[PDB]
Amino acid sequence: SKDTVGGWKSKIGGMKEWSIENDGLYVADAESHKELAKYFESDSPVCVKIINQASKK
Amino acid sequence: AFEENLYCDYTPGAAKAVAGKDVILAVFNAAGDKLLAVAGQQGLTVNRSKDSIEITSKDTVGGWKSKIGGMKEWSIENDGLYVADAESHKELAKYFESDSPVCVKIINQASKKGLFGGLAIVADYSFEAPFDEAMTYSVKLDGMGALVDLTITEGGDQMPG
Amino acid sequence: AFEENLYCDYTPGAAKAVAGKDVILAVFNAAGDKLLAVAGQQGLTVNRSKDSIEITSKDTVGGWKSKIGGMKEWSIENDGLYVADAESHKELAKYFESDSPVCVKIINQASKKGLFGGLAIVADYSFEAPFDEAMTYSVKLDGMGALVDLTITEGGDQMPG
Amino acid sequence: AFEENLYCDYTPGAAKAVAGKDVILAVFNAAGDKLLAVAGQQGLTVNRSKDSIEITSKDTVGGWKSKIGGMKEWSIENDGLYVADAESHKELAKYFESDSPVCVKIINQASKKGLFGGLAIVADYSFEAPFDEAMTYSVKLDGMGALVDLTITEGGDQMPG
Repeated sequence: SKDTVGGWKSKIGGMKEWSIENDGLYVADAESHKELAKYFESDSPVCVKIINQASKK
Repeated sequence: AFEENLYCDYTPGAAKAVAGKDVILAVFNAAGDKLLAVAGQQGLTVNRSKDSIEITSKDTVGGWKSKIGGMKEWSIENDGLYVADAESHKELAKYFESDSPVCVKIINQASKKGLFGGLAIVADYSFEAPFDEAMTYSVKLDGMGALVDLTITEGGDQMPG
Repeated sequence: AFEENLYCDYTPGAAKAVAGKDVILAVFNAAGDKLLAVAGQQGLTVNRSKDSIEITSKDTVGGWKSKIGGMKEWSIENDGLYVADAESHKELAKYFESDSPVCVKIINQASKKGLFGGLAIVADYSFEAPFDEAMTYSVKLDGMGALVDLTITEGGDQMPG
Repeated sequence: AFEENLYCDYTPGAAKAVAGKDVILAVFNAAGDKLLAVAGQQGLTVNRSKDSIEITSKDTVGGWKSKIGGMKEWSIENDGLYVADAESHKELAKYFESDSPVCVKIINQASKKGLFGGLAIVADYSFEAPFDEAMTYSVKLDGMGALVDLTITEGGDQMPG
């Protein structure tokens, strides 16, 4: 605004959003891909997670 | 160093270059009592830009349009290796989760001098996990206000401890 | 260089090529008494552009649209190695903070001639610090107006020192 | 800044432009001893209009209508970010509620020179609050009688504070 001084604009934080992208080899008979296809067809939300399989965290 | 430095000179007048590994980004914790170096940084970019306002009019002569300075802003992008157990990364996650404007500063480790410092918000915090190499992180912070330049300002030389 | 120079022509007719080592950007300090070159210059580009105004109408014939000249603008981009303790970089930082216009010029340090000069604003002042190589800097200057051409106008041969 | 100002000119003769951020609308508090700038202004326009009375008659020649000047009026519209606890906004709220004239003045804080002054009424005082941006206010003040143009008279150079 016209009240700010110092020559630098003022900003504040806003909303938040997130997304996950994953690419790899496709196995149509895999149960994971079958579940993903069922979720895509039925448009139901999917509970998803990212884990560290080595550090067990 | 001798033979009157006929072939090789040792006089320190400047460095003529600063190694990128000697310039790092440091953050202040929730209370700010400690300075934390971000774990496993590999790259750092500091952007500062100023808007230009065109004031050309029919009174302008010489065939060249007229411009003046305007508002200015800044942002910092830092990428590198990510370890979830690092204290600096935990503080960054805490800052991201709960708004919490953060105080960061760009410093020179070897020269023992601070370069820049200011308040910013964690605009972007992303990770990538390719299967052929290690997991990497990227972070982008936008400036809420003035980015104090410590090179031409006396003071600002605290280091991580 | 003899026997009528049947294979070795040494007659200087024209340079026919100007190496980038000799084209130097320089700026005037706050007082303007001493002009100094920017430390660690590595690359320089100068952009000068004009506008085209369309004046095509139903009167025009031949199937080709009609255009005329317009306004003018210019900018300078310079990238290189950043030395925070250099006087030129300190002056640039002071100009950027204090938003005062800066007098800049492009000269030929080898041919002992000047090329360009004028007033500008520091629209951008950014730095990059990769961990592999030395930390760098990039500066963009936008013209306030006329960028005089010293290659067609006499004078303008002052140089740093 | 030197070389006889061959290319970069620094002679102060005028401004040729005035930044909008340097123009401030301010109001006198209920007591009047303090001049307060309205908090968080972002836009401001001044309207001044004069009516025209047509006096065309059968003895008018030349095939052109004849008019004369008429009455005058003015209005000021301001807009910006709204904070309830701000002193200026509190004063505006009391002025709107009490239904009393407000002493307003428009100044150029860059040159420390007043531009306009007058007595107004708070005709409109509205607020907006979208869920993506910050809450904003817009005020419109109609003119009570004359509006003194401070640019063509002495005095009226009291900055807020």
